[PDB]
Amino acid sequence: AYTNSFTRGVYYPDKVFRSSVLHSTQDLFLPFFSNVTWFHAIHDNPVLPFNDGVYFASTEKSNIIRGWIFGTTLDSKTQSLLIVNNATNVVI
Amino acid sequence: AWNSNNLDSKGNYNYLYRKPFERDIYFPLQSYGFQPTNVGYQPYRVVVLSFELLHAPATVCGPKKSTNLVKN
Ligand SMILES: *[C@@H]1O[C@H](CO)[C@@H](O[C@@H]2O[C@H](CO)[C@@H](O)[C@H](O)[C@H]2NC(C)=O)[C@H](O)[C@H]1NC(C)=O
Ligand SMILES: *[C@@H]1O[C@H](CO)[C@@H](O)[C@H](O)[C@H]1NC(C)=O
Ligand SMILES: *[C@@H]1O[C@H](CO)[C@@H](O)[C@H](O)[C@H]1NC(C)=O
Repeated sequence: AYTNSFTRGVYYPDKVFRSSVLHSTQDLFLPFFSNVTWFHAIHDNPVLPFNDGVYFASTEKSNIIRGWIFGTTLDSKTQSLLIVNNATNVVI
Repeated sequence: AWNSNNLDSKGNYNYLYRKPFERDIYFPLQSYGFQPTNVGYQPYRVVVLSFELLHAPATVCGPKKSTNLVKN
């Protein structure tokens, strides 16, 4: 399944304050109006590629989505990042 | 970097060798065997200190000491 990303995934490129200015920068961004892939809890979390990087989102209220997993092979034969967001905290 | 023939020679065979800051685990595997008898042949210890001069908060600083702040 797919939908339009519109403007999403703009982020502060560097930790510098600037104001009233049109700063120009070369970096990894989610391209404007690009298709996102969309997924559901009805019997859907296979190993995606990560490419140059991932924008992610969820629309929520249940808070059933509680983390992310990353690497090359994800099978102990390399170190694998686990992120959790349980109860109140990001935990890594 | 500094000579370590006094520590890292016996011989010492543990020193296997093979993008910026790449790490990796026919193949290019080769190793030393350092003996104190080895002079450019001797083991040298190295530390490369790389300094992250990004715009983020500072966290390693030199032995300097602050003044009071002065304004206007
Ligand atoms: C980072 O990971 C990629 C794969 O996730 C590595 O590139 C692949 O390396 C295997 C053998 O290790 C090859 O069979 C593939 O053909 C390679 N793929 C590509 C796209 O080149 C890459 O070497 C890894 N780099 C580091 C520093 O770990
Ligand atoms: C985006 O998704 C639509 C269907 O929702 C498809 O027709 C279109 O080709 C897709 N475009 C890209 C760039 O993935
Ligand atoms: C989240 O999980 C960690 C262990 O993974 C635990 O220490 C912690 O109490 C949990 N709750 C919060 C609010 O972090």
